[PDB]
Parts: sequence; C-alpha cells; structure tokens
Amino acid sequence: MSKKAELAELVKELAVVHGKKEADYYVDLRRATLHARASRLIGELLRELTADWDYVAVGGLTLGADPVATSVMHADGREIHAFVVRKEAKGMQRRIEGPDVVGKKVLVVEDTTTTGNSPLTAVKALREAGAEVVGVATVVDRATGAADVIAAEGLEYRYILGLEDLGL
Amino acid sequence: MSKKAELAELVKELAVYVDLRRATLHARASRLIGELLRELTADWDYVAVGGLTLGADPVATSVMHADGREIHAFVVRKEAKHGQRRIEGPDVVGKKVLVVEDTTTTGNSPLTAVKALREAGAEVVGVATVVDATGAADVIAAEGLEYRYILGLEDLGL
Repeated sequence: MSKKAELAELVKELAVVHGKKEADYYVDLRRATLHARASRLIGELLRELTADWDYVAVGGLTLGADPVATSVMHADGREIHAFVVRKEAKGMQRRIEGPDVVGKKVLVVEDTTTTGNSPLTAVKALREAGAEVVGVATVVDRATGAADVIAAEGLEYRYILGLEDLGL
Repeated sequence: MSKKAELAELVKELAVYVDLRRATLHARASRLIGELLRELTADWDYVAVGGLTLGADPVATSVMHADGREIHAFVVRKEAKHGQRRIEGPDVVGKKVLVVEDTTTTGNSPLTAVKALREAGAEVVGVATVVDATGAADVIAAEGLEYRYILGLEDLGL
C-alpha cells in the first residue's frame, strides 16, 4: 500500500544522514517520527501491524520510542494510552511515566531496533512494574538478531520497514 | 472555550503533586491539550513545536497530531549523540518555533529549551504551557517572550 510506500519515501528523504559498529551512513528516525506527515503514517501502520494484539497502552524507552508511542495513541481507532520508560532515571518523577500500566496489557514500541537491547530494557522494566507485554513493534528494523533476542523473552517482534525498504 | 472546562476536570481526575504525564499521555486529555494549545497561540507564526525532554514531548506531539495546518515537533535533550542530536526532529535552524511545557513553576524548564533553540539558530515565537508556582510569566518576559497557559490556580482547585 502507498501508506507503507509513502512512509518509506518520507524516511529516505527525511531521515538518511551520510557520514561516519562503524557506519558511514545512519537513519535518525526522529526526523520522521516528529514529522507531521510521517508521524501519522507511523501511527496508523503500527496499529494495523499490531491489530491482533489486545494492548491497552503503548510506549517504550525514552526518546526514540516516545514519538512512535504517541503516534499510535493519536491514531484513529480503539482508545490506547501511552507511557514512557525512563533511561533508569531516579522531586517528582517515576521510571514509567504516564497513565497507570500495573496489571495491564501493554505494547512495546521502538523507532529503530538494532540489538533489541533497547526495547527489552522497556520490557524488563514494564514486567517488573506488573505490566504484561503483548509484544514488540518497531518502525525500522536494522537486520541483527532482534527477533531471536526478543523471541528469547517470549515475545513476537514486528516492524514496518526493513533496510531494503529504505534502499539501505 | 468549552474544551477548556472538559480538560480542567480530566486534569483533576487523572493528574491531581500534579503529574501531568498522566494527562499528557492520556488518549482523551492529550487530544484536548493539542487542540487548546493551537487555539491559545493561533495568532503566532510557527512551523514547529517542542520543549525540554520528557515533560514537553507529549505536549508538542499533541499539537502536531491535532487538526489544522502542518506543525512539526522537536525534543530538546536535557543531557549530553551516541552511536543523535541536541534538538531532535526536523531541522529547527532558521525556523519560527513555539516552546511548550506541561507544567511550569519558576519558568526554568522552558527557558533551558529556549536557550538551546536560540543557540541552534531558531526563532522563539512564545511560550505556552498546559499548567502554570506563579513567578514564571515575568521570567519568560525578561527574555522578551510572551507566556501563555491553559490552566492555572483556581482551575484545579489547587
């Protein structure tokens, strides 16, 4: 579909940075996930990608996951709230920020997943807070052992876009 | 004008020791927020919204997902590009920009974002907060910037 096609094209023009694992060219999805057009594409697409899962909230590890998470929340359809897992931050805070997740089915989002260590950190911290995790969903996958590592914690891993969808 | 009252009673039910992350990350209260910040700053010319990370992020994103013209968002990191960027999102350099906050006390947090944007080379249009514990307007004004808010003191009964 041209929703998926339009997102790819936006990410190419919006998100690719040339220059100096060593990389010599990286994504930086924040240019897409905080983009008015691309954010709306991400939210709809993730909701469809994860339609079979019964989660009542979305979120993940602060910064990258945040715009992805509120895109899903702000997308049309069933009410889903968002949370934010802090990068282990300690007057007024919280390690999981936003409406109550205790005893709730929850979806873990990420913007770009390479090692999968990042979304699993959110997974570990959610589980510890008494939230049940339905699975992990990311915008772009970066073709490492992300599924096999996520799978190892009992979780399905899905993504909208591979590197080949981006010409990368 | 009427949406404002609805949010006041959601902010109380969910947030109030305020915790606006319970309302800003809430499906209904965030929608009302995004729609109300656009209206409360409709006379200002900006192409992007954002502020200092965590607190401001769900607010800016509220504004970006509400109806109307295309506003992009950004995030000012509070700590030091490991592999990133100081201000995250579409380029903010040479743009007219709205600084937001969830809750401002002294005016300190949105000023950190203002200071970072000015150095980025962005034009700050004004500061809009969801909840205004009362010295902030005069601190923002001293930086030559208008400061506006949705809710304040009497609204929450706090």
